[PDB]
Amino acid sequence: RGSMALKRIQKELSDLQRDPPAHCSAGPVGDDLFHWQATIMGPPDSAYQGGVFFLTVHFPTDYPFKPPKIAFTTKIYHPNINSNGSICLDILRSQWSPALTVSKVLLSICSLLCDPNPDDPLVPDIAQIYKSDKEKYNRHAREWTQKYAM
Repeated sequence: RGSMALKRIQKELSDLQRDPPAHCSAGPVGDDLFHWQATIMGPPDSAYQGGVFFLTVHFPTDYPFKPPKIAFTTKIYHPNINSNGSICLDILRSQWSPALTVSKVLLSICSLLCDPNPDDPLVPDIAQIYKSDKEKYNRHAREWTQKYAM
């Protein structure tokens, strides 16, 4: 990182809360500005509402040029996310730009939770249930939300 990605982080933080998401939160864990942690609240009108999800954000030494290493610590019944919390979002590498911020990624996942990507499964069966029948999908998620995110 040198001192640049590092300042990039500071900027990412000082600006992160100038206008706080009132729903999500992220920041450096302990004395490591390259090791962050975040918390997302299930959008009130989504299957994951009322739940608290923990995320671990790892900043690449070459940031902001490369995307941040983030994982879902809290169990979540989502087709684009698996048993180890790995998240597969387009902007995480396939369509990522230095411009985008960690904040951005938050809202991205926030909407991703609401509107998932079925043909892009990380877990085929949960992606198949969504597509074939969301009515059932939107329950499992609730069951998991209060059993893993309460």
